[PDB]
Amino acid sequence: APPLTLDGIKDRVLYVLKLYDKIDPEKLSVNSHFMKDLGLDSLDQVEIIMAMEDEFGFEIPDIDAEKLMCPQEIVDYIADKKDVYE
Amino acid sequence: IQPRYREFPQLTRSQVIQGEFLSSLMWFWILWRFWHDSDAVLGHFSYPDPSQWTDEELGIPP
Amino acid sequence: WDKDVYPEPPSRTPAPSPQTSLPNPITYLTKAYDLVVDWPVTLVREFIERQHAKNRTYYYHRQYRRVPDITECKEGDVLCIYEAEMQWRRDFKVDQEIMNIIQERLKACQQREGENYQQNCAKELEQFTKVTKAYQDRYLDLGAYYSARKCLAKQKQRMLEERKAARQ
Amino acid sequence: AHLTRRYLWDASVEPDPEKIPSFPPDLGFPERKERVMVATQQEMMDAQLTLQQRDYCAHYLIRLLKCKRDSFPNFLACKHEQHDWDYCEHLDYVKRMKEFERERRLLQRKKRR
Amino acid sequence: SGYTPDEKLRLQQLRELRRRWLKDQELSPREPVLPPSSLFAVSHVLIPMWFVHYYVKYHMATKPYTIVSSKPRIFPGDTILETGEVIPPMRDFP
Amino acid sequence: MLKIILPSLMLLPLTWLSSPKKTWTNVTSYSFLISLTSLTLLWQTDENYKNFSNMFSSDPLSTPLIILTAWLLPLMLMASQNHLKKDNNVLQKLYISMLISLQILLIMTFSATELIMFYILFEATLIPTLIIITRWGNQTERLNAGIYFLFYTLIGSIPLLIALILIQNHVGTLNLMILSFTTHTLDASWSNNLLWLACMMAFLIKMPLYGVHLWLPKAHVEAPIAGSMILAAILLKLGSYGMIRISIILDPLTKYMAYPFILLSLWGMIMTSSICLRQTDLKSLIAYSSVSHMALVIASIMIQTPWSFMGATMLMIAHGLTSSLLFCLANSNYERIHSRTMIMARGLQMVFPLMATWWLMASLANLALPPSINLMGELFITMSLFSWSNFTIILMGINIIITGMYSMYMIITTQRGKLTNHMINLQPSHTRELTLMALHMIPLILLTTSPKLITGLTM
Amino acid sequence: AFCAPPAYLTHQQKVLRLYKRALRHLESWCIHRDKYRYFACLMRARFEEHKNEKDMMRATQLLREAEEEFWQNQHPQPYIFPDSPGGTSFERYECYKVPEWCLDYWHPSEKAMYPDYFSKREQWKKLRMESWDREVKQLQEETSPDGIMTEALPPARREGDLPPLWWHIVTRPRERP
Amino acid sequence: MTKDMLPGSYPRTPEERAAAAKKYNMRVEDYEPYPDDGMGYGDYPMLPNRSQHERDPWYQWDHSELRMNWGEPIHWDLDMYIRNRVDTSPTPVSWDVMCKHLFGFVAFMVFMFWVGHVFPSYQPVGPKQYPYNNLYLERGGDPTKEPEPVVHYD
Amino acid sequence: KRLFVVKPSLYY
Amino acid sequence: MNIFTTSILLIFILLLSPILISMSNLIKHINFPLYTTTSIKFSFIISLLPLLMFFHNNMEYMITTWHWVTMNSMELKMSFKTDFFSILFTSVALFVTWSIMQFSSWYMHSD
Amino acid sequence: MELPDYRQWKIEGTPLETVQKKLAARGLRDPWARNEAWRYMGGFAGNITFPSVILKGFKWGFAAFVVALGAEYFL
Amino acid sequence: HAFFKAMLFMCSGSIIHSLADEQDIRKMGNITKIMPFTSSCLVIGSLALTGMPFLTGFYSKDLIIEAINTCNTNAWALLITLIATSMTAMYSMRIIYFVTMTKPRFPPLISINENDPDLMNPIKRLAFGSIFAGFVISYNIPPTSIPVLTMPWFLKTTALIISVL
Repeated sequence: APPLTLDGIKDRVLYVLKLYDKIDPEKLSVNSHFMKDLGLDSLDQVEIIMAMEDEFGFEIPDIDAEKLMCPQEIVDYIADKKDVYE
Repeated sequence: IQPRYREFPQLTRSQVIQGEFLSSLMWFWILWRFWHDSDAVLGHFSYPDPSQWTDEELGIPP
Repeated sequence: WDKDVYPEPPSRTPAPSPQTSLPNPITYLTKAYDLVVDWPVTLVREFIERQHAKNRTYYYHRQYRRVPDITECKEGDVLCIYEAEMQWRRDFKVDQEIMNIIQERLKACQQREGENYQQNCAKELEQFTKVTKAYQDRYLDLGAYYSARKCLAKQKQRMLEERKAARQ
Repeated sequence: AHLTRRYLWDASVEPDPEKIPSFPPDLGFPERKERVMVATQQEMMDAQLTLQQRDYCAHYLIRLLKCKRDSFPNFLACKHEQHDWDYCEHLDYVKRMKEFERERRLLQRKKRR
Repeated sequence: SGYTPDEKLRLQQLRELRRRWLKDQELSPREPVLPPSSLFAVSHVLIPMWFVHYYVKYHMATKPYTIVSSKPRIFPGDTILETGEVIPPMRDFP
Repeated sequence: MLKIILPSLMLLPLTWLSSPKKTWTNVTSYSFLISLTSLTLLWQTDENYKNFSNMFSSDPLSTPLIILTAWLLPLMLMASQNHLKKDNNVLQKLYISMLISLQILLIMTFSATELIMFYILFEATLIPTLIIITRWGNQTERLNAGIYFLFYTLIGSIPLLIALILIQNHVGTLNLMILSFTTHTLDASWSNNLLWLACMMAFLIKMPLYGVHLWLPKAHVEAPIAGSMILAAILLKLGSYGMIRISIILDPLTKYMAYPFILLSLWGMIMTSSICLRQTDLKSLIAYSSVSHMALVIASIMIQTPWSFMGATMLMIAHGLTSSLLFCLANSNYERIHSRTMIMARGLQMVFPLMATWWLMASLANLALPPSINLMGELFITMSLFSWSNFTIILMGINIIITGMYSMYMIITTQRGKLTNHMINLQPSHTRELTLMALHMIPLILLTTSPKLITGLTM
Repeated sequence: AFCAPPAYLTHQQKVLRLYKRALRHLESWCIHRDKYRYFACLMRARFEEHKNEKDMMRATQLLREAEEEFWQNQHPQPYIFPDSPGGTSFERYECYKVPEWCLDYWHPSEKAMYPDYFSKREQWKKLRMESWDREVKQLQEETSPDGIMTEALPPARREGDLPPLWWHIVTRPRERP
Repeated sequence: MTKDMLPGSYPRTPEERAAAAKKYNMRVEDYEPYPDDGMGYGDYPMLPNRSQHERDPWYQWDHSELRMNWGEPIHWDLDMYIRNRVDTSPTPVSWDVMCKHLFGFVAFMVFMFWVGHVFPSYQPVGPKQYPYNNLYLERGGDPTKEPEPVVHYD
Repeated sequence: KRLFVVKPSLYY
Repeated sequence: MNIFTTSILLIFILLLSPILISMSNLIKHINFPLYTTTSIKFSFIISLLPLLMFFHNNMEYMITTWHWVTMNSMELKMSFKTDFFSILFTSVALFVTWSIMQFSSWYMHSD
Repeated sequence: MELPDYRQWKIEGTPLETVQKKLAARGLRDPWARNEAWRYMGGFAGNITFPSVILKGFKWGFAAFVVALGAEYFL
Repeated sequence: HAFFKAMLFMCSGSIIHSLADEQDIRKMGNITKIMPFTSSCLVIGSLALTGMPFLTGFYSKDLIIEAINTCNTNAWALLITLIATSMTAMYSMRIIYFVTMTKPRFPPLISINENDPDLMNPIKRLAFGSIFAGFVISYNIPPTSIPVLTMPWFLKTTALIISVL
């Protein structure tokens, strides 16, 4: 299998968030907050975490999931869990 | 070898041909065995009808 | 192999009687096995047997002269009772080996006959039954501390019973 | 079928698998030839036939075994002999079915007055 | 929801250290410094066969009842190799 | 036998005259060589049992036990080499002297011809064992454990003394050959029943019967490793051996005087095996396993069939070796984590991969793996008891299930599972410990190759 | 796994957890992706239908009813992510997650095979040795004056200091060793 | 460890209860001693009878597979309740209904097996006929005695 | 590329 | 007959060969999975021969190798019963194990 | 690593479009359809049928069967 | 059955390994298109498990059912046995459908390789077994039990009709 990498995770998370309709792909950026910068709801964040869970085949325990509110934080969580940047 | 993302991977011709060959072998075997040994499936020996047998056939007395 | 003590009916293999154009793989595999494996192994074995012919030595089966039975021993005479008891133990285990030999005969008969065993092994089954009745009447219900005296007492109990039955 | 008749409708006419035959072998048969066998007990034994196999088609089965042994390695040259042996067994099976039918009709007759 | 500033700072610091440790785990190019045909057929299917056949033939068989075999099948018209007897035929059937 | 006794005695002068540095090596080596010498007792090419003099004899029943005793002493010294690491030289030599004395006395006991040899040399074992438990034990309750161990056995033994004296007054002697060859039937008087009990009770206590088994779970979890090894390898078998030698006179009373103890054995076996399921002390779990096995031994001996005797002897030897190995293993983990709880240390297969192999093999011997002599013994005892009454198979089967269950429970709880990563002190296995386990296993494997050696008198 | 559970949960957390669980069970029931989307949209519609309820007693009653319905309709055998607790291969690699403190027992001849890695490890051990004193003092000084405590630990405030209690967080074995 | 830190006897007064709670690292209100039935429980706290299966699976427990943190009071039946043994976890179906369903299925199966035994299914055929006195000799019969002539016909 | 895999001491 | 019994014993000897090689230092230097796969292949090939013999003459053998112990009129011999069941199942088991042992190398390369 | 361009993914003419229609009929829209559009398109486009999966190679097997039968009749 | 059961397990192992160690048949789909060799051998295995005429299963299971339907037997046992025979077809269809016929459901990052000979060749061998060994063994084994070959049409083709239904 192809090992994961930091920029790869960033690319894929950005891909999913781009395909999410509520988020306009123009404003979307790595550091852009969800509820404030992107004006999303907590349910919307739940769906974001579910979609990323499906993308990467692993589960976010909800205590940790609720805290990730930006794509950069999601990337950092995936990196920390999967031990990416050797 | 090459991993692909959100796309149908190109299939190496080896697995294609080998899978089709195994499946075609299965079907050839089934058809040939059916043709030369259809008894095993459709029946072996005609099962008679006990109803028709005559009292003379079974030696009953009246 | 003493064929007497270990009876072995004769072999009756049939004719090759081939009816196929194809070659039987077994004959050729057997020829290859013979030549390749049996021949060198036989050479080795012959060499060992010549080496044994040189330096030949002999060993003799021990013979134990009979001695008075426990019936001939006065009560509490440990000196004679010891000899009688040892004699009885040796006879006991010789009987054990008799039973082993007859059981082996029965097993070999079953295997040889196969599905005819329900009729062709009747002779050995009969022999086995008679010998096991004899063994039961000789040594059964004797405790772990089986001894010539216990065997004598058991035999005398059975003889008293038989005498009573004959009287009645 | 006959099971439906035996279990649902009357059972006096329907047979019982254990009981057959349940009538004298001559009632309705003025002469009743006894069955014939082709093989001898000795031959049936030498061919190492198993007890279940030791039926009235023993000769056919022995022929099958002989030809299988003779045809080894080729194991597909015994079709005719095997067909004949199974045909003999089918004939025996039909004879048993006719025994069953006989008993049924005889019981129907006995159901009188 | 969302990390506190303290939590964010702590996670960033631990992230840096964790990635430094993971990179530390890499092995250098010299790292594993090690200190200073029918051959199988002949030496595993024939050498054992010699010993095993020696055992069988010159011990197992020489003992009684060790190697017992069911009777070979005998049929009508079959000729016994040793006695020469020819087993009789079968009564013809209709 | 005096070519085996005297070297054992001379070990003591060697222990005390050796230099402090070489004492362990010298005594271990010469003890191994004494073990070798002890094999001369296996040259029995005839049915006439060996009688080396008026005092010492040997039999098919006594030779395996004597050889086992000789074998254990070197292993006891190796097992004790560590926990005595930082004691003064005289104290170390005292320990070694105690073990040597124990070996001498046990060999003499097993090779004794007169039951009042046996009654003295059997109880003389109490002193060395009591000293080993009380002086070198760890926890505080070792004193209480020593008291239990001493007095259970003494209360059992005194009636044995009375019965033996009565026997000698009635018969004129106590040489076991003479008793065997001049025995006579007892009558079912109440006095004879009381005798039967007096003769049998001391040995039954040493073979802890279900109701008098409280001194093993204490003695073992208070005794050091060498004490536990000798105890539940040889001392426990003193009771079985005494019972086997002495039951010859006590007939035919046994037929109905065995119902109580057969029942107690066949029930306590289940109870103790079950206790092994829910016990939080590895040493205790092993001790209760031993209690169940000795329950089987007692049932078989008290039914007295040829199968019973032969299987009882086989299982006596097999349990000796297996329980010894288990205790050495548990002590191995104890020397590092300084605790006896089973729950505390887990997943140790991730750090002691080979000692995990030894653990697995020991657990198999315990659970009775065919063709192991452990199984052979249990199987033959089962056949005997089934003949005795075809309903005992129910109890036997329940015990078999539970035996397998706690045997695998030990392994899963300790060797397997997440490694208790907080244990920094876990150190690589010592070659000493590994060699000790190998010396325990290899004899078991060789005897499984050659069971004929370890059968009893009967077969 | 990287954050300590709170003392309790608010209505927000409870309802979000219920939303996630119910959506995943709805997916487990509806295997096909299109059907799953069809029903998940209806599920969000239901959940948001009562989004703004300022009578928290009725809100809690609604949540209780939702939870009971969930327990009635939960898939008997749900979908479990392979590494997720209760899923195949949950702990499949814990055999090989042998810790780092074992290396301290390696024979010097074994360490010879890997020279550089152990030099770097020695640097790391030196760093930890240095940082322990400061980090223990940091925790002691940052302890709350009141008797109210939370599992969450403090960050590095001073400069050139490692975060408090970091050795176990860092150095943990790789997921797939 | 000393007396104050090791367990003791049934807490007989509220001050004893508070001291015991402080000993067990448990709250003074959560601590409940086992009933004083004189079965050796004594002072040990009575903890909820829920298996370790129910504990949070995502949490970084000090003792992992045990799923217990350091210093936590340990249930009197921890060995039984470990993850490898009894599981008191909630079930998707109520225990009572599960018992009813399983036992009802068993009852139906056994009843219908009895029905089948009483009313077997067989083909309409006569018993198989064997020759030579039902193979008297080769089915295990003495040569000397003569069996009753068992005949067959057409 | 290739990462050190820590193992329990096996030399003994 | 020699060939049949010899092959029967040789099957077990071949199957034990990988174990003994495992308990040696040559395991490090050889590609053990491939060695075991090869041994299983050869064992299956050997087993084919007794299967052919049985299919020909249908002779079943009782082979007594070692006399483990004698228990007062109950010998325990290491016996082997070669017949329809045993022979055919040995062939089938060796075939399936050959396949699965080759497939284990793929499924467990990383481990 | 070439992640395909997201504009590539559309719902039109895919089975999920019917879901979207039946949803907007209820006044609801899914924002995620594009995320899973990849499954119902491209090389994954087309519907498998159990008869098709069964008759994998029936044509070649039937050709070989005819060849063999003709050969047997000729010989 | 040894043959095709082993083959089915190997095909499932291939699928599980090629996907990210996924074993749920809800997150597997469209395998027939992406892994032609494994799906082909899996189809052969399923058709052998539910004995289709003249594959390995048929040269045993059919005769078993024949004897069952035409031997004196517990009526209930016979009935449930037939129902379970049909239900085997039902769950084999469950697999063949949810794992090889529906549109894909696996995670997006496809990384599927079965071209390894150490996987292809073993499965090839077991498929040849599943296709021929049944006939070979059945025709070569010596006579043993007299089979019942005379029976009604419905009994004769009962196994096939129930399996197809």
